[PDB]
Amino acid sequence: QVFFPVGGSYHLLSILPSTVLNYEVSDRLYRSKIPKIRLRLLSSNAAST
Amino acid sequence: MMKGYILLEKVNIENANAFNNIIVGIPAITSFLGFARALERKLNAKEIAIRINGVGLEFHEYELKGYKNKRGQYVTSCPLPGSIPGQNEKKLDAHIMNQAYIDLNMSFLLEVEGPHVDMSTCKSIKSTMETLRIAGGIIRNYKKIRLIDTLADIPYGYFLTLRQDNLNDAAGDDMLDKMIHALQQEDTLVPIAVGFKALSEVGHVEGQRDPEKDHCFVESIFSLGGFECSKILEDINSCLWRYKTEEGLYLCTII
DNA sequence: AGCGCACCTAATTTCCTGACGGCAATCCGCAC
DNA sequence: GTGCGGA
RNA sequence: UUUAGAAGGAUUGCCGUCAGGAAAUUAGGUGCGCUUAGCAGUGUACCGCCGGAGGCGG
Repeated sequence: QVFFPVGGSYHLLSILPSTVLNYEVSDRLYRSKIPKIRLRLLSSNAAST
Repeated sequence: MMKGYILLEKVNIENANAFNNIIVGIPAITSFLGFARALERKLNAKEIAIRINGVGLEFHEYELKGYKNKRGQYVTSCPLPGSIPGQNEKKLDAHIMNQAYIDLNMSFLLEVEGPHVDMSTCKSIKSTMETLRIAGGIIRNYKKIRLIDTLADIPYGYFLTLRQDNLNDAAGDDMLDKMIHALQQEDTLVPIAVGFKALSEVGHVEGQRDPEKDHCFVESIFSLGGFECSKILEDINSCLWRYKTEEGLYLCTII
């Protein structure tokens, strides 16, 4: 949760990440030659949770 | 005076966040303007009236925590997790989530407008830039805090600008195809995060950081950007980021 | 000072190893 | 303190 | 008032044995470097004198 300035006052914003976009980017980068990084940090039991 | 320009020169930051759910690299622009707004709020409680309404981001060197393999790819590192609140909190080994960290040397250009913009203001900024952070990272040292007049006092480096025309004007059915094709054509552009969009309506929920303000659930939005040297820059207004707020949209744009 | 060449070209063949093996430990919230 | 459920 | 706020990766180790790079050649013809100029801060710092360091005569 972060604060953002809206017109002399502030608004509190809570960020929810996108799962559908993450799947879409990873499929379309698998057959491309632009720079990419693979993150290897989650386990099988953590992903299930 | 009234208007003016202040340079924060060669700032070293260690361990800043570098993960924004699709991008591992430069931190999001909202943190870099959040540093400026936090500096404004701490300066206005010491009774030095000032208002920062534009930030410029110049990059001099970088390093990502990890290593580079033989094939040329990047493998990232993380610190060992400690104790995290929750159910499995009295255990000795904790869980590993998704994270990335970067080190940067940068210089900031601030447009200030107040009742007096002198070197005493620079001393007041110097006594306040040792308590803040930048993007969740500590500040180790700085060179000087000084006032600039023209585009010949700015040191050598590379600024970050917005290139939204090279995205909206490319070939593809959807925007992600537009981004991939625009990155295959020009190889000096990077993808960046530029703010948030709305997924709900403004109201009061239960469990907030500050329980007396207005809330909205959000999702991050992404765009394109590129680098331009100091000596090839035309004006000092074509490198300054600003806050803009429509209905449902929270953005940072150079315009 | 004010200069620092024009022309052409840079060969062909026959190959580039057989063996074995590449760690153990730990990183799961939740109903009942 | 138990076992569970999937990739 | 920053995808805010938090974090010990660590202990141990035998890469080894053998080997034929080799035969042939044509770098060649041309060419204007060239106007001007004063080396020194005085060319050295010498005999004495008081006087327990600081001074004064020629």
